Amino acid sequence: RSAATREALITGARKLWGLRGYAEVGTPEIATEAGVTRGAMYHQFADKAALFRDVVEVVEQDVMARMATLVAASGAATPADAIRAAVDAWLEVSGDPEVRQLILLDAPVVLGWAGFRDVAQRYSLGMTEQLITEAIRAGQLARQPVRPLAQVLIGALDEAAMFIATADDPKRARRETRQVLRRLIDGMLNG
Amino acid sequence: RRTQEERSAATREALITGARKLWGLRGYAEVGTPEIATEAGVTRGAMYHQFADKAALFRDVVEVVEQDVMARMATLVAASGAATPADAIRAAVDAWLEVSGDPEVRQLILLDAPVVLGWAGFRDVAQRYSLGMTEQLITEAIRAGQLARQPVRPLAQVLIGALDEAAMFIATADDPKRARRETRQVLRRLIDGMLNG
Repeated sequence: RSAATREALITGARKLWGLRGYAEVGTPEIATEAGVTRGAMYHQFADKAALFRDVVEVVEQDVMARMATLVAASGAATPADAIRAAVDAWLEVSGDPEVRQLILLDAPVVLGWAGFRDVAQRYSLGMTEQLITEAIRAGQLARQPVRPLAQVLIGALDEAAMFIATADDPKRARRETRQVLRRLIDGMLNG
Repeated sequence: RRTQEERSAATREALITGARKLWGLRGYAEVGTPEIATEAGVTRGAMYHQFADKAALFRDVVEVVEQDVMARMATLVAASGAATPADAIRAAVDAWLEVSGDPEVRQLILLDAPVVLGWAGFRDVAQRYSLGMTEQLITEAIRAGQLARQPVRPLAQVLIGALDEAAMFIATADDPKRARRETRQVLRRLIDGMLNG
């Protein structure tokens, strides 16, 4: 029955931390926002960061979901266009100030470096290894060790997003970084 | 009163050097600051007049290790005898794979520093040290026609994300000598893809 409490808390936390950042909202305010007492919260979550970790899992589920929606909606013929769409998708979604706030800004501080690496690993890595293997098997990409490439691309993409997120002129930085990523990948991709 | 100040400058350096050695070998976590004070020729009070806490001393250790990583980078690149900006860039990536492979660097910079400094703190370190060098190389490649005119800082920023991830993928690998080789070819392909020469 406590499964329900969990979800009301996660939902409330996501909304409030979404709008005002981890720092600006405390857990009592979230408990009110959910239909829950503080004791019901502390039966279910050890501390602020544990609740935040579950908020990230749910935000990631949906960032993954959006990614696959935007990529499918782009009408990509081949693995090369699939990859090309995937990068555009990631630039839009990471630009959404909920994602920007929770994932790009708060999560690195609240989770470690260690903790944060693992989140991108869980969610992106397989999807990225997937796309690459398809590009290789379709002749659009040289046969190469798949995980190192993937691992490196993830470093490039996450840094792109955070460069933007923190930029002096964010709408400009998005556009330029978009072309930069496109050139980087269009360099390796056959067609 | 000169000689307490001079002795204090001297203490600072023995502490930085001692911390670097000990944390170099066994990691931030496994060595405590009292052990470092012994290792130097210093008392606890001499340490705490010069460093507020463990992490402050660690930050100074990072600065000195970075100075040398930067220094080595420029030494390896110059020593490679690269004709053009393209070869310069090519050498720079090989150099970074060797230097980051140095177990001191691996330990202090690739593993400990991200945990001890924040995300925020750690970003700033790569920014300070690499960014200019990377923007430099790129601008030369562009000005020499070996690279399309592009916004320079975004590209640089992105390449740094790629390189730092390369090094850490290796640093943490089940088979590190293999992971270095594969990641080397990966980076080479990525840059040979963009570079005209």
